[PDB]
Amino acid sequence: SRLSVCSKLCYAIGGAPYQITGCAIGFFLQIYLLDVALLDPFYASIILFVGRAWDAVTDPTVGFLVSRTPWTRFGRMMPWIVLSTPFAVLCYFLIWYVPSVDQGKVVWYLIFYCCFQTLQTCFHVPYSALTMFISTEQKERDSATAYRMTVEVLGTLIGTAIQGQIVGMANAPCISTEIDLQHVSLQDLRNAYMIASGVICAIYVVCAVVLFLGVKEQKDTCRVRTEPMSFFQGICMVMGHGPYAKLVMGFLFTSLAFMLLEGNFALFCIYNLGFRNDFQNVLLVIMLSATLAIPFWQWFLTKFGKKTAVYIGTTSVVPFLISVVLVPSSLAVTYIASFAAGVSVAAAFLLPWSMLPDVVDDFKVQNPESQGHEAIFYSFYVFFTKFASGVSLGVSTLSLDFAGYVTRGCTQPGEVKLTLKILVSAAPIVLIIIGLLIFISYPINEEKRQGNRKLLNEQR
Amino acid sequence: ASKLELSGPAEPRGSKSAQITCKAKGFPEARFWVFWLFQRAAALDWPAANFSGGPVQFESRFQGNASLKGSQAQANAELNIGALGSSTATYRCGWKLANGGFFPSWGGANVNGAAGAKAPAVYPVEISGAGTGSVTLGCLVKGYNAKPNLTWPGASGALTFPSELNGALWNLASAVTGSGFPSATCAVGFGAATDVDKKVAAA
Amino acid sequence: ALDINSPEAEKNAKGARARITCNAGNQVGSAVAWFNQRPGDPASLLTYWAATEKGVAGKQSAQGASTKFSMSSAGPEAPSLSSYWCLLFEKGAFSFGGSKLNPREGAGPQASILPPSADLNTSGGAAVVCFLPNWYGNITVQWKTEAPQSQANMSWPGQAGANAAYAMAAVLAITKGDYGPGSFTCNASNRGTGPFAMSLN
Ligand SMILES: CC/C=C/C/C=C/C/C=C\CCCCCCCC(=O)OC[C@@H](O)COP(=O)(O)OCC[N+](C)(C)C
Ligand SMILES: CCCCCCCCCCCCO[C@@H]1O[C@H](CO)[C@@H](O[C@H]2O[C@H](CO)[C@@H](O)[C@H](O)[C@H]2O)[C@H](O)[C@H]1O
Ligand SMILES: CCCCCCCCCCCCO[C@@H]1O[C@H](CO)[C@@H](O[C@H]2O[C@H](CO)[C@@H](O)[C@H](O)[C@H]2O)[C@H](O)[C@H]1O
Ligand SMILES: CCCCCCCCCCCCO[C@@H]1O[C@H](CO)[C@@H](O[C@H]2O[C@H](CO)[C@@H](O)[C@H](O)[C@H]2O)[C@H](O)[C@H]1O
Ligand SMILES: CCCCCCCCCCCCO[C@@H]1O[C@H](CO)[C@@H](O[C@H]2O[C@H](CO)[C@@H](O)[C@H](O)[C@H]2O)[C@H](O)[C@H]1O
Ligand SMILES: CCCCCCCCCCCCO[C@@H]1O[C@H](CO)[C@@H](O[C@H]2O[C@H](CO)[C@@H](O)[C@H](O)[C@H]2O)[C@H](O)[C@H]1O
Ligand SMILES: CCCCCCCCCCCCO[C@@H]1O[C@H](CO)[C@@H](O[C@H]2O[C@H](CO)[C@@H](O)[C@H](O)[C@H]2O)[C@H](O)[C@H]1O
Ligand SMILES: CCCCCCCCCCCCO[C@@H]1O[C@H](CO)[C@@H](O[C@H]2O[C@H](CO)[C@@H](O)[C@H](O)[C@H]2O)[C@H](O)[C@H]1O
Ligand SMILES: CCCCCCCCCCCCO[C@@H]1O[C@H](CO)[C@@H](O[C@H]2O[C@H](CO)[C@@H](O)[C@H](O)[C@H]2O)[C@H](O)[C@H]1O
Ligand SMILES: CCCCCCCCCCCCO[C@@H]1O[C@H](CO)[C@@H](O[C@H]2O[C@H](CO)[C@@H](O)[C@H](O)[C@H]2O)[C@H](O)[C@H]1O
Ligand SMILES: CCCCCCCCCCCCO[C@@H]1O[C@H](CO)[C@@H](O[C@H]2O[C@H](CO)[C@@H](O)[C@H](O)[C@H]2O)[C@H](O)[C@H]1O
Ligand code: NA
Repeated sequence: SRLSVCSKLCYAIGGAPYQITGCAIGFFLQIYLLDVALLDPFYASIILFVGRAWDAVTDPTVGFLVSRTPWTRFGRMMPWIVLSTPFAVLCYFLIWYVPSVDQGKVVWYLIFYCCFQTLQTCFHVPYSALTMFISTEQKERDSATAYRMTVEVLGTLIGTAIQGQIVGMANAPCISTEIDLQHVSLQDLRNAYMIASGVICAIYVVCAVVLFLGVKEQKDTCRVRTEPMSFFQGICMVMGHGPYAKLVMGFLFTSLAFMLLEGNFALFCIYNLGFRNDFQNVLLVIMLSATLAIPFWQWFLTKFGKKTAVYIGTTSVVPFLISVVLVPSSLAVTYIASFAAGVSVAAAFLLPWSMLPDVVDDFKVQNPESQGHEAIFYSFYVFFTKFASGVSLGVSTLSLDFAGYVTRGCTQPGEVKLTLKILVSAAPIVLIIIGLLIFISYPINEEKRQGNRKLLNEQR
Repeated sequence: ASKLELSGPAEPRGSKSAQITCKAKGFPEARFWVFWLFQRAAALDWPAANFSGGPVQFESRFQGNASLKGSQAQANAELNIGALGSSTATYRCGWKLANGGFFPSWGGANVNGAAGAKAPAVYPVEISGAGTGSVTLGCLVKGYNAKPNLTWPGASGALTFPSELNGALWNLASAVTGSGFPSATCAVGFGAATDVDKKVAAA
Repeated sequence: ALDINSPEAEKNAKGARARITCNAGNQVGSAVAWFNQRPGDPASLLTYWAATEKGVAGKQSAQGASTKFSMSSAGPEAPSLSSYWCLLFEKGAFSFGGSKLNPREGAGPQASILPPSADLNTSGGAAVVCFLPNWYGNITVQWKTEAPQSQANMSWPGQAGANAAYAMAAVLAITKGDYGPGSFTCNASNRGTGPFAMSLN
C-alpha cells in the first residue's frame, strides 16, 4: 500500500510549471521591463525588488495559513492548489502583458509580480507540504522528493527553452541615441512574450490537473507540529549552531552571487557581448551544461570528497567571469564560459544539499531534541535567498538607471557597460569569495567527524 | 527643482561669434546629455548634444557652425555659434532623460544676428476722407532696431501688427477702429530715448 | 534623418476634441514625444512613448502603433490652444514637425486703404498701408497701381482673445520718384465669393 510510480510522477510533474515560471521571470523579467515594456529603470528596480521581497514575506504567512487549514472533502493541500491555479495563471499572463495605460504601468506590473508571488506561494507551499501527506513511509517520501528534484531540474531546463526560443524568435528594432550617432516590430516582440506566457500558463494548468488527478493525501491525521511565524525560538536554536549557520550563510552568499548573475546576465549578453539576437542560446547552453553537470558533481562528491567539491565547484566560474569581461566579446569564449558557468551553477546548487545530511547528523549529535529544524532552516534560506536577491536586482537596475541605461538601445554608453561588468564580474566574485571564506570556517570538516556523528546516530 | 537658466538675448553683427550659456540646477550635469536646439520662425531644429563628462555629438548641418562646450566645475553648458547671417532664432538647452531620448526640462534665449541701431520714425496714417460708421485710424512705425511698444490713450480696439524686416530695419503698423473722433493720438515707446507721441489729424 | 511630419499646421477646435496627427518617415517603434509650446514660453513635455504623460492635465492623451501617431485633447480649454510638436526618439538625429490649434469663428473680411502722410512724403518715402482688421480663415492681398505689384510686405497677428478673428496689414513701399502711377487699389480675397476693393487716387 505504497505510492505507485504514477502518483510520484504526478507529484513530481506538479512542481515543474513552477520552476518554469521562476526561470522565465528570473531570466527575462528585467529585459522585459527595460526593453519590451519600455519602463524607466527606476520603476523596473522598484518592481524587481518589491516582487521578490514581498514574495519572501508571504512565504511564511501562507505557510502559517496553510498549517491551520482543516481537512476538507478534497484534502488539506489540494483545495489551495486547485483554487489558486486559475488566478495564478491569469496574474502570470498579465505580468507579460503590456497595458494601454496613460500613466502608471509600474502600478500594473507591481500588482501582478507581487500578486503572482502570493498566488504561486499559495500553490507551492501546500505543494511542498504535500510530501508529508502523500505517504507515511520515509523511503516513499525520499523517492517522491528525488522525482520532484529531477522534474524541477528538467523544468529549469524547459523554462529557459520555451520562453527563450519563443521570445527570441521574433526580434524588435533598436533605438539609436547620440552615442550611436556617427520586417520585425516591437509589437511582434510583445506578441512573442504573450505567446510564451500563454504556453507557460497552459503548462501550469496541465500540470495542476495532473497533480490534482494523480495525487491523494490518504487522510493520515496522525501527526502534529508547529507553524511558520508562530514561534521563533527554533530559528535562534538553528542560528546558535556553528555548522548549520556556516552552511546557511555560505549557501546564501553563493546563491546570492548566482542569482545576481541570473538576473543581470541577459543584459550582459545583449549589450556587452553584442548578442542581441542570440542571448537565449547562451542561456540555453548554460542550462544544458547545468543539467548535464549534475551527474558529474554527483560522481565528484564521492570520488574526491565534498570539501574540495565545494571549494572548486563554486570558484570555477571566477576565471571565466574575469575572461568574459577581459576579452572583446568573442563567440567561442562566450560559449566555453557558458559551459563552465553551467558546470559551476550545477555545483553551487547541488553540493550544499550533499553537505546537508552531515550537518543534520551533527545537529542530532549536538541536540537530542530536534523537531522541524530542517524545515525552518530551508524556510530561513528561502526567504533570504529571495529578499536579498530582490535587493540585489533592485540595486542592479537602479545602478543601470543611475548610469543612464537607454531602453533597447543597440549600444549602451561606457558607464552602463562598466556597471554590467561590475554586476557580472566584480560583485558575484566578491560574494563567491565571501561565501568561500564562510565555508572555510567549517568545524564539521566533512565526514571526518560527521561519520563519528553517524556513530552518534548509532548511539541514539 | 531641475531648471536651466540662460543668458539674455544677443545681437551679433553680421559675422561675429556668439556664446550662449546654460546653467543647470537640480541634477548632476555630468550624468545627462545637455542638448541645444534651434527654433526659427518655422519650427524646431536640432544643433547638437553634449555630455559634460565626455563627447559632443553634432548634426551634420551644424558641424563647423556650432561648438558645444561643457564647464562641469560651474554646472554650465555653452554653445558657440560661428559665422551667421540667418541664425536669428531662439535657442533652447533642454537636457535629455538618460533612458528615453526626450527632453523633460527646457530653455529659451534669443539671437538676433543683424546690424544697425536707429531710432524709429512715426507716421500718423489716417483716412482719405470717406466715412461710413466706425472710422479706421493707423500709425506706422518704420526704421528701428529693437522691440517697440505702441499705445493709445485708454482705447481698447487696437491691433498692433508684428514687425517685419525691410533691409536692415523693422516696420510695424497699428490700427484702431474708433467710432467717434474728437481727438486720437498714437504713442510709441522704445528702448532708446524715442518716446514720440503723434496726434492723428484729418485728411 | 527621419522625416517626422505634422500635416495640419493649423487646426480648428473650440471645446469638443482635437486629434493632432504625426506621420513618421520610418517605423519608430512607438517612440514619439509630444511637446506643448505656448507663445513666449519654451516647449513643455506632455507625452512620451505611446501614451505616457509627464505631470500634465488628463485631457492630453496619445496613441499610435507605428508610422502614424495621434494626440487627443478631449477637453480643449483656453490654455490648450497653443503650438504642439512631435519628436522622434528612435534614432540619433532628432526631428520635429510643428502644429497649432485655433478656435472656430464665422466669416466676413474687411479692408481699409491708407495713403502716405505728409511727414513720410517729406522725408523721401511713400508707404501705402492696407489694413484688414477682422476676418477668419486665409486671405490674400493684391496691390494694383494700375498694374500688378510684387514689392509689398505683409504682416499677420495671431487670433484675437476677444473677437477670435485674425488681422493683416500690407504695406507698399514706393519712393517719391515712382509716385506717379495713377491710382492705388487694395484687393482682398477671402472665402466671401468676391474680392473687396479699396482705392485712392
Ligand atoms: C554566465 C552566468 C550564468 C549565471 C546564472 C544562472 C543562474 C540560476 C540560479 C538558480 C536556480 C537554481 C535551480 C535549481 C533549483 C534550486 C532552487 C531555486 O531555483 O531557487 C530557490 C529559491 O530560493 C529562489 O526562488 P526564486 O525567487 O528565484 O523563484 C521564484 C519564482 N517567483 C519569483 C515567481 C516566485
Ligand atoms: C491572497 C490570498 C491569501 C490566502 C487566502 C486564504 C483565505 C482562506 C483562509 C483559510 C485558512 C483557515 O481557515 C480557517 O481554518 C480554521 C481551522 O480551525 C476553521 O476553524 C474552524 O474549522 C475547524 C474544522 O471544523 C474546527 O476544528 C475549528 O474549531 C473551527 O474554528 C475556520 O472555519 C477557517 O476559516
Ligand atoms: C485563490 C486564493 C485562495 C487560496 C486558498 C483557497 C482554499 C482555502 C482553504 C479551503 C477551505 C475553504 O473554507 C472552508 O469552507 C467550509 C464551508 O464553509 C468550512 O469548513 C468546514 O465545513 C464543514 C461544516 O462546518 C466541516 O466539515 C468542517 O467544520 C470544516 O471542513 C470552512 O468555512 C472552511 O474550512
Ligand atoms: C490564461 C490567460 C487568460 C487571459 C484572459 C484575460 C484577458 C487579458 C486581456 C487584457 C485585458 C486588460 O486590458 C487592460 O485593462 C486595463 C484595465 O485597467 C486598461 O486600462 C484602462 O483603465 C485604467 C484605469 O484603471 C486607465 O488608467 C487606462 O488609461 C485604461 O487604458 C488597459 O488599457 C487594458 O490594456
Ligand atoms: C515538465 C517537466 C517534464 C518532466 C518529465 C518527467 C521526468 C521523469 C522523472 C524520472 C525521475 C526518476 O527518479 C528516480 O527515482 C528513483 C526512486 O525510485 C531514484 O532512485 C534512488 O532514490 C533514492 C536516492 O535519493 C534512494 O533512496 C533509492 O535507493 C534509489 O533507488 C533515482 O535517483 C531517481 O533518478
Ligand atoms: C528532456 C526534456 C528537456 C528538453 C528541453 C529542450 C532542449 C532542446 C532545446 C531546443 C533546441 C534549440 O537549441 C538551440 O537552437 C538554436 C537554433 O535555433 C541554436 O543556435 C544556433 O543557430 C543560431 C542561428 O540563429 C546561431 O546563433 C548559432 O549557429 C547557434 O547558436 C543553438 O545552438 C541551440 O542550442
Ligand atoms: C509545449 C511545447 C511548446 C512549444 C512552443 C509552442 C508555441 C510555438 C510558437 C509558434 C507560434 C508563433 O510563431 C509566430 O509568432 C508570431 C507572433 O510574434 C505570429 O504572428 C501573429 O501572432 C498573433 C496570432 O493571432 C496575431 O495576433 C499577430 O497579429 C500576428 O503577428 C505568427 O503567426 C506565428 O507564426
Ligand atoms: C497553447 C496556448 C498558448 C498559445 C498562444 C496564446 C497567446 C495569445 C497572444 C497572441 C498575440 C495577440 O496579440 C494581438 O496582436 C495585436 C497586434 O496589433 C495587438 O493589438 C494591439 O494593437 C495596437 C498596437 O499599438 C494597440 O491598439 C494595442 O496595444 C493593441 O490593441 C495585441 O497585442 C493583441 O490583440
Ligand atoms: C491558457 C492558454 C491561453 C492563453 C491566452 C488566452 C487570452 C488570449 C488574449 C491574448 C491577447 C489579448 O489582447 C488584448 O485583448 C484586449 C481585449 O480583451 C484588448 O484590450 C482593449 O479592448 C478594447 C478594444 O479592443 C478597449 O476597451 C481597450 O482599448 C482595451 O481594453 C487589447 O487591445 C489586446 O492587447
Ligand atoms: C572589489 C570591488 C570592485 C572593484 C572594481 C570595480 C570598479 C573598477 C574601477 C573602474 C574605473 C571607474 O572609473 C570610471 O571608468 C570609466 C571607463 O569607461 C570612465 O567613464 C568615463 O569614460 C568613458 C570613456 O572611456 C565614457 O564613455 C564615460 O561617459 C565616462 O564617464 C571613468 O574613468 C570613470 O567613470
Ligand atoms: C518600496 C519601493 C521603495 C521606493 C519607493 C519610491 C517611489 C517614489 C515614486 C517616484 C516619484 C518620483 O520619481 C522620480 O521623479 C521623476 C519626476 O518626479 C520621475 O520622472 C523622471 O523619469 C520619467 C520617465 O518615466 C521622465 O519622463 C521624467 O522627465 C523624469 O523626471 C522618475 O520616475 C523618478 O526619478
Ligand atoms: Na521571487
